[PDB]
Amino acid sequence: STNPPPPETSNPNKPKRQTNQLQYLLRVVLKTLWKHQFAWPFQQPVDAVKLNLPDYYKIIKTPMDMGTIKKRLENNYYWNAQECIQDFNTMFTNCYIYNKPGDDIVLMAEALEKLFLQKINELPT
Ligand SMILES: Cc1noc2c1-c1ccccc1C(c1ccc(Cl)cc1)=NC2
Repeated sequence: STNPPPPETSNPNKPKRQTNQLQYLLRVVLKTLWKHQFAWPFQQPVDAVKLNLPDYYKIIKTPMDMGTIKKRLENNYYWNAQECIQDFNTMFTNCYIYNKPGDDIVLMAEALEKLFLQKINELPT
């Protein structure tokens, strides 16, 4: 019937900072992944109504996507890099939970996750 409201992308009462690692997570890691040929399913919240996946938000109770991440980064929502990295890992984990090995979407995630890991292996100070 409906989608849940999307995750918040601003919250005045949350502590936040710009750090060099967070600037890098947007400029390099996110904006690079974003251009990947497999990025599209992850660029916005799962529209379970459009996709006719009525079970999605029965199974996935902490939704996350790169559009939300992008907006959090642009709005300086995070206190540190680790908070953002945690949202990427929630996004990947959700994909692996809802789907099964060998599914096209899981292969897409696996690729993006490898790339993500490659890019965050070394961060700014
Ligand atoms: C993210 C996400 N996690 O689970 C799903 C998605 C998804 C999200 C947006 C559009 C299609 C899908 C799809 C999807 C299914 C097959 C392919 Cl070739 C691409 C996308 N599956 C459900």
